[PDB]
Amino acid sequence: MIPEEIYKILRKQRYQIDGHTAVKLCGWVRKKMLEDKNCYKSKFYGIETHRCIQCTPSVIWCQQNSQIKEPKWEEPEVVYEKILAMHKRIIMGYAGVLDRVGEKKFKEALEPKHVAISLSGEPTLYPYLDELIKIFHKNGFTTFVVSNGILTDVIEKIEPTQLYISLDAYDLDSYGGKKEYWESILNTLDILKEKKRTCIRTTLIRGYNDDILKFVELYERADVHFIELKSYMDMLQHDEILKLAKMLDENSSYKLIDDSEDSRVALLQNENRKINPKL
Repeated sequence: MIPEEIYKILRKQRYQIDGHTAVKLCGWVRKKMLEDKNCYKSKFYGIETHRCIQCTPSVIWCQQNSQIKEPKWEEPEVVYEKILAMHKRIIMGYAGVLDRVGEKKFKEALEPKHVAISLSGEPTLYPYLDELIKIFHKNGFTTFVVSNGILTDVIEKIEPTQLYISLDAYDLDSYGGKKEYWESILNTLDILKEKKRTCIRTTLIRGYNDDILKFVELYERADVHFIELKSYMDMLQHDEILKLAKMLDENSSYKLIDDSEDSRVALLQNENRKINPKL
């Protein structure tokens, strides 16, 4: 169901695939199992690294960024089982190091508690996203979803534990891309303040996104809970990420509260809608 050329690029990325769905074990998972080390997910939000699933219901289908037409989306309950089963397979690999990992951590990994729907493509294109999220919630999972915000309608209804909107551009022109899309993204932004828990993530790149203060108008407009400034990976270095985070902090309502060198990412918090980043 996927061009053998794209596939070999995904497998090379350690992607597990099944139909229009994919899952990948966060590179930080081994570090947790063996070295007992935690990732920025554990640092920013209190999520158990080894009990987190990274996935996506739409592997290679996304509007912005493509000649491949959308597939026959499978029902939510089947997407759910495919994700859990694919994650299980990777975690099965740790069976051979049980004497290193320990039965406690292995058992905990065989029973994930969090799921990040941010692996690849645009999650909202999957028509049964909302039901899928509700299913994960029904089974004890907290949910994090990342979206380009183009499909305002789908966002307004989904109720994940945390919703992310990736906003790598600050205006019509800076946005390839089509202006109609950006017209949809703005509406979405205007509704975000209504949701339980939001965050805008921006991946900056030299001479491309650096002018951080350019986002302030939108960041203030969106009026979200958190801002995540991340180094795309000439790629910005942590200190450059921290400095930029400082400028933002001194020119908006969002204040710097955390960061993670290992992942080159800074977390800012809406001074007006302060919620604990810890789940």
